[PDB]
Amino acid sequence: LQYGPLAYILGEKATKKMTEKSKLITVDGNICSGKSKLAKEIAEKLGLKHFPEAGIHYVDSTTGDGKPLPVQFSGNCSLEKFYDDPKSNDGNSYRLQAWLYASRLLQYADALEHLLSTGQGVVLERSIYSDFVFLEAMYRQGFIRKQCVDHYNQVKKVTICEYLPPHVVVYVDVPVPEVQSRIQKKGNPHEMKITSAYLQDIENAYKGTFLPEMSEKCEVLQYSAWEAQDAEKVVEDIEYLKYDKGPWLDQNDRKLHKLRMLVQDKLEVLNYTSIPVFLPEVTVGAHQSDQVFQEFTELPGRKYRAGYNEDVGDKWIWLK
Amino acid sequence: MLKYIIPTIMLMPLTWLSKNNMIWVNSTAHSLLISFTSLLLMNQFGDNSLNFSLLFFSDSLSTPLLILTMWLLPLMLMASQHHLSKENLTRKKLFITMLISLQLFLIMTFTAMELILFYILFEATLVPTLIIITRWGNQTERLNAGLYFLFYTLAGSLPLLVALIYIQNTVGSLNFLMLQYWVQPVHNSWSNVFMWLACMMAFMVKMPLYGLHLWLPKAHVEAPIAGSMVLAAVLLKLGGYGMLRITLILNPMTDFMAYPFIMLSLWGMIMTSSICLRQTDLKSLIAYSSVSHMALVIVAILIQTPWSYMGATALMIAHGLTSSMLFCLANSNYERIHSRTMILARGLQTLLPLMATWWLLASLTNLALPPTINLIGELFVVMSTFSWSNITIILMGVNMVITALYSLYMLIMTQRGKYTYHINNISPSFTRENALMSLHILPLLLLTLNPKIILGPLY
Amino acid sequence: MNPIIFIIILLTIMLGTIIVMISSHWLLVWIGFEMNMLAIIPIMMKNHNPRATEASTKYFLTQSTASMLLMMAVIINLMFSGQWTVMKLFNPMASMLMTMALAMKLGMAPFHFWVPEVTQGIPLSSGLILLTWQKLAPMSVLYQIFPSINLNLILTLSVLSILIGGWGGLNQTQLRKIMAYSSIAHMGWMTAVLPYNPTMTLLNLIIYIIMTSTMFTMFMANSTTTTLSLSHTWNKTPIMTVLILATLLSMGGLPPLSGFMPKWMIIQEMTKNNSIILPTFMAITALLNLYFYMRLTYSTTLTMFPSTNNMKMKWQFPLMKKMTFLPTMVVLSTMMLPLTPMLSVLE
Amino acid sequence: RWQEDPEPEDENLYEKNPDSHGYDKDPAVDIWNMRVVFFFGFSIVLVLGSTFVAYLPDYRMQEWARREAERLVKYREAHGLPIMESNCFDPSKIQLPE
Amino acid sequence: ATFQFLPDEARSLPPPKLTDPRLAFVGFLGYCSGLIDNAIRRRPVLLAGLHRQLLYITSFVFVGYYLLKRQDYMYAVRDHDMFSYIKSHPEDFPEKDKKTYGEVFEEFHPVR
Amino acid sequence: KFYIQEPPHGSPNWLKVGLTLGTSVFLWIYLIKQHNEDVLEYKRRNGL
Ligand SMILES: CCCCCCCCCCCCCCCCCC(=O)OC[C@H](COP(=O)(O)OCCN)OC(=O)CCCCCCCCCCCCCCCCC
Ligand SMILES: CCCCCCCCCCCCO[C@@H]1O[C@H](CO)[C@@H](O[C@H]2O[C@H](CO)[C@@H](O)[C@H](O)[C@H]2O)[C@H](O)[C@H]1O
Ligand SMILES: CCCCCCCCCCCCO[C@@H]1O[C@H](CO)[C@@H](O[C@H]2O[C@H](CO)[C@@H](O)[C@H](O)[C@H]2O)[C@H](O)[C@H]1O
Ligand SMILES: CCCCCCCCCCCCO[C@@H]1O[C@H](CO)[C@@H](O[C@H]2O[C@H](CO)[C@@H](O)[C@H](O)[C@H]2O)[C@H](O)[C@H]1O
Ligand SMILES: Nc1nc2c(ncn2[C@@H]2O[C@H](COP(=O)(O)OP(=O)(O)OP(=O)(O)O)[C@@H](O)[C@H]2O)c(=O)[nH]1
Ligand SMILES: N=C(N)NC(=N)NCCc1ccc(I)c(Cl)c1
Ligand SMILES: [Mg+2]
Repeated sequence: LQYGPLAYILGEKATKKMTEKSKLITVDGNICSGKSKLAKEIAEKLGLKHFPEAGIHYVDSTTGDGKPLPVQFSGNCSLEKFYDDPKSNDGNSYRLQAWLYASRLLQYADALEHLLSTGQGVVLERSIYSDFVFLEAMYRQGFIRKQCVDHYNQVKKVTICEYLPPHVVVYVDVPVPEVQSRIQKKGNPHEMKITSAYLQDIENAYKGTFLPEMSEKCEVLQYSAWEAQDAEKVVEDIEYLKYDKGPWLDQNDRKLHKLRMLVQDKLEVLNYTSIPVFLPEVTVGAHQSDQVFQEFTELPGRKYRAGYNEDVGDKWIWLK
Repeated sequence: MLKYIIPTIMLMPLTWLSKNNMIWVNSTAHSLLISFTSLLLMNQFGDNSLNFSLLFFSDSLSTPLLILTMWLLPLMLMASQHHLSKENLTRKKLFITMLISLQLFLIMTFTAMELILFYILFEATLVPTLIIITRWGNQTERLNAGLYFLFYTLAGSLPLLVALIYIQNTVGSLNFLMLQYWVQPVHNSWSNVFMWLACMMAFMVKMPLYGLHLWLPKAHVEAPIAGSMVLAAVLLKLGGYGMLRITLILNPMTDFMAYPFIMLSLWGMIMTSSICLRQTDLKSLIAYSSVSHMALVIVAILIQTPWSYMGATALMIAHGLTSSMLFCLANSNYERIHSRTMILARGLQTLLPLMATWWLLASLTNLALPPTINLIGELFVVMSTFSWSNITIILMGVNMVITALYSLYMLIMTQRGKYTYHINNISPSFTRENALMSLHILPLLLLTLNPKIILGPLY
Repeated sequence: MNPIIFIIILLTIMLGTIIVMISSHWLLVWIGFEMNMLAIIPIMMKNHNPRATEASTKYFLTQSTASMLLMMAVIINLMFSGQWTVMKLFNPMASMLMTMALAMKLGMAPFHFWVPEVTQGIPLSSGLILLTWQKLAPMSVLYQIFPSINLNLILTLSVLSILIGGWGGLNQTQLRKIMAYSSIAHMGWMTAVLPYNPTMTLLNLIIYIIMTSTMFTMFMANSTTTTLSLSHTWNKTPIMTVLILATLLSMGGLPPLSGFMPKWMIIQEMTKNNSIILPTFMAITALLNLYFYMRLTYSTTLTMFPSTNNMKMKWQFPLMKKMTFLPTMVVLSTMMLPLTPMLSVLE
Repeated sequence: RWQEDPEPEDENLYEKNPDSHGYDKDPAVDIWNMRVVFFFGFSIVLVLGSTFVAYLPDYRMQEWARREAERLVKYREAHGLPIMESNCFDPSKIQLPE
Repeated sequence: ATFQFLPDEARSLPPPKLTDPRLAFVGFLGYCSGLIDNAIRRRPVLLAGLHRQLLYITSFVFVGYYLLKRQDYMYAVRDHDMFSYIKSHPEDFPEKDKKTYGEVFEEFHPVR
Repeated sequence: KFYIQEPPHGSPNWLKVGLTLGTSVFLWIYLIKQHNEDVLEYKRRNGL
């Protein structure tokens, strides 16, 4: 019984499956803050589902066979190109950013659909609430145009308003000199081209805008790099939270049913990420999009709705 | 007519269930077979028409129009398959489906017994034609060409619907066989003047009448080659076929209501012939040439004599093959130089010898060299208009001079002189293109051996 | 809204309409309209935003005013005939008041200003109800009182609606406003033929509802409310673009599609009554509708408008909206002309 | 400005297939398309169609009418009747007004 | 009758044949609906869910048959009412005195 | 197992399939029975 009003009427109400362990946790930080490692330990210790940070190929991981697709089917967004040539005339910088916000929006919907359907909490690394720090850094460094920022805010305005914020926001605060040292040690040739000014912009946006905003409506825990090493103390901090803020206290079965109907319908989730605002960075001409869409339908198991693809082994198609 | 309607419908599953690479082979082969069977409609009798059922009938007017229609579908498929090569499969099959649906509407239109059934199929042809122009034309102007084509037609056709429904209320039937016997004379009144106009204007726009012809040069310059072929060859003749039938019930009012339209046509044919002398677009020149030729057909239908009705029928068939051939000739150049400008590529006889021969033969039929059926049709109209009034020979003779000048100006400009130096992609004529031209000219010239089959009922 | 409550509210919208249709007493007709208006407001308000609140208020003021005028007509009718039976009215001033009230309820010109605004301000599913189910009850009363309607009044309303609907739609880029002006134009055909043959009124109403439901359902399927948003359909659901094309041409009255049938039949009935100028004027004026229907086909199906990069993410997910009855309605919306003689079932 | 594909180069069919008939890139499909067009277009429709038209059984009664005219001319001249009369219809079957 | 789809008097008329061409068209419409249902949901158009495609045809035919029954009955009633009225009022529908074309004067309009 | 997430229509809904075919069979049996009963009543009423 795929979830709907009928399933809701018959007793599939979110408050039944939810507990005081049903929480949405997001770990934030600058680049190379060990936030990935902290996020895994929190999930393991608290028995939550861990979501690796949503990258360029997150949506591929959730559809088809789950393996990544060729680049042209993500529009040719390259994080490596962003580092090598952040000011490329092709518009890769904002096109990557617009794609990544949509990837995070989809992931936030999956995480919320997991929380509401099973009751198990989730741990995310960054979210649609903190995606803007990279946009602010890009703009302040002159990588993207003012019009791109306006487009981003338009898309964020009509999308983020539908979703509840995280229960707990965890911030791992690492200074830019230490961030810059860990980057050079990580030995990724493109990442080492990152400059401290860009990194300082991310930090400023996090502390100037993100943390004050999330503090009003969420539980914010901030750890230095050293303190994040003590994951057990981090988990201990989380379990002693009062939770006396935000909209999660206003939710009831009727509102959570409306929320679940949204997050399960992924096209409804992504509706406004393609608003017809003709920004050159994200606009694709008819001939190209027609050609790429035709190639996409030729990929294995993509021509038809899932379960109706004989070319990947589906059977009983004439009774389905 | 079910022996033609049903196999025409079957072309659609044939095209959709074909192997991906055989859509052109299959659709072309079987549309040619359907055309072969169309010759069975030549069972015509001296007195009675061939009356199949309560819905469909065929007489000597609709028979040649049917055979032309079913002949053109395979030619259109051959003409289209090159510029559609890069189109994806589903969108090719949709294009072929529109062509088949147009043929289905056309054969039913030319054989409908009841005038309201004729009206509905007469109007259904707009949809596939409009879709073909606006979806598969190349230029921005195709969207505007679709709108002009659509609303010029409906502006006249909606009044025709009211008039036809009014006639059925008054007479009790719109069956054409019934109307042959229950027809009553039309008396002078302002009511009948507007009844006359509602009955004729829709057909005048489709011919097109001079002054209501602006949509036509737009539609051709923007349509793809198959759209141009059926537009020129058949769709214009819906108007001529419409008047030839509906004029039965408009007498004797046509005695004087024809005057404004004969004047527009007699003067219009000279104006549109002169226009051809200064056209810079080759497709636009051929389009204006159609307006001039159809002006004769309008005059022939309006003066209502046995000789003028025979000339009108022969002219409609002859112009169908000639004009469609000329568009195909112009398109073959366009597929190489990707421009319709006449003066761009010159001296092509030096580079494409055999194609220049098709150009010569299409030109000679266009200027009505005797004894082509082009000349037979035009001469019969000249003979009958002279009896209408001797002075018309001045206008008809002048138009013959101008027609030769622009027919041969087009030949001389593109085929003769010196070739353009920088145009170095004029590859040799393909077998497909040569076969396409021969399938126009050969039947056209073969008809000179037996003209009676394209002279209509008055023969 | 709680799903069980939504169902009960929807059932009450229908019950109010059914009471109007089965009632033989003017008081019960009035009650049906009041019950129907009570239940419709919550579905206009259900998305809680200032535009929805403005739409519901404008709707409430229009409908409550019309219902008071209807009650006044009923009471005048009571004083001059001493009975309540739903039928011809026995007073010309009562007839005018009831006709004006039903015109306001239908959103006919010059009482049309609320239709484009209310439709714009409510969700697509609510607009679908407003422009289809909500026409049933007022039309079913006109069907019964027409022997006493003033001919000049009803035909003036019809002519004005066709003109205002055609002209008003030319200037719209919002899909909900286009459907609203299209609805105003189509109400004009329904009422123009009512004095002559009410069966053709029913035929035009039924075919109008089928075609309108098809358009709204296809708009909902893709969550499109603007012309430009609809122009992205070709890059997501090509099949939908073709269905929209067929439905729009049908709504334009082009043969051999279904939407030609009501115009065809209405012209026939009017000419049988020696009405020639009015049908011709109506048919030409309806070309304005065809124009802004064609504009939509151009930007949706017959050309390929520019896309966005994020559209590729949508390629990986299937349509999940219900699209209830869409396959059936699109076939009826386009392929019914060969069955035209079936209209006699409406006698 | 935007992300659009470049216009593709024009492709000469003769380059890859010097024997191309111009119907298809695939040489086997190309040959079959040529054969059906030529066999059905020229061998069948034009030749047999021309033959069929040539032998139509007295199209529209022209030959019968000539034989019938000969019979009437022979009969009328032998019996001293006019070859043709001005009145198509017998006046004894007509009543005039007034 | 009153609010009756097919009144009892309709049973005196021949039923539509199950091979009625109009009923075949109705079945064809149901088949087209089945294919569009596959298309809009991106299933293999011709093969997917033959059980669903079968019910589309059956539903259309089933409803179409009863609609065709009511259609023919209404037209039979129209003719019944018309002829009975012509009989009830013979004064308004007299037999016209017919004259042959030899007696009827028609003006001739030459085309010269 | 190709799909990473099991598709909602991976396997046929046999109850729905059984009801769908059963409904189609019922309507055809009912329709033929109704037509047969209609033909006889017509022949009886008209004396044929
Ligand atoms: C029976 C008697 C009554 C007669 C009245 C006339 C009946 C006709 C109206 C029937 C209703 C319309 C139903 C049309 C079904 C359309 C299905 C189709 O043709 O294919 C759609 C096509 C599929 O594309 P896709 O989803 O990607 O799947 C293939 C993979 N490429 O999608 C595409 O690829 C996009 C194609 C580009 C757009 C081209 C549009 C021109 C073709 C229009 C065809 C429909 C005709 C509509 C107008 C009616 C014509 C008479
Ligand atoms: C109870 C009523 C049900 C009525 C159903 C009647 C028709 C049933 C048809 C079932 C078979 C459909 O067949 C299915 O679709 C097409 C058409 O054949 C096939 O694949 C197709 O590929 C191309 C076109 O794309 C063509 O070569 C050809 O049309 C076919 O090979 C599929 O490989 C097959 O799985
Ligand atoms: C221009 C060529 C067109 C090619 C068309 C290709 C399709 C051909 C279709 C052939 C149809 C033949 O159809 C069938 O022919 C036979 C001859 O054996 C006829 O047989 C009959 O002909 C006549 C009928 O008055 C009588 O002599 C006798 O009753 C019988 O011989 C049938 O009446 C006819 O039903
Ligand atoms: C491209 C545009 C084409 C425009 C074509 C214009 C054609 C004009 C045709 C004029 C003839 C119209 O029809 C003519 O109208 C006059 C009224 O004025 C009618 O006059 C009628 O009413 C008058 C009363 O004033 C009576 O005196 C007269 O006995 C009676 O015939 C005539 O019965 C009819 O002969
Ligand atoms: N331009 C841009 N880059 C992003 C965005 N999110 C992540 N990235 C990049 O993704 C890369 C890796 O992300 P991180 O998780 O922060 O680095 P990490 O070292 O692997 O993980 P941690 O140790 O926890 O910090 C970085 O180079 C980021 O620049 C974004 O929204 N915009
Ligand atoms: N009110 C009108 N002008 N028209 C009208 N309904 N006339 C009644 C005539 C009629 C026509 C068709 C049928 I079927 C039936 Cl049974 C009766
Ligand atoms: Mg990381």
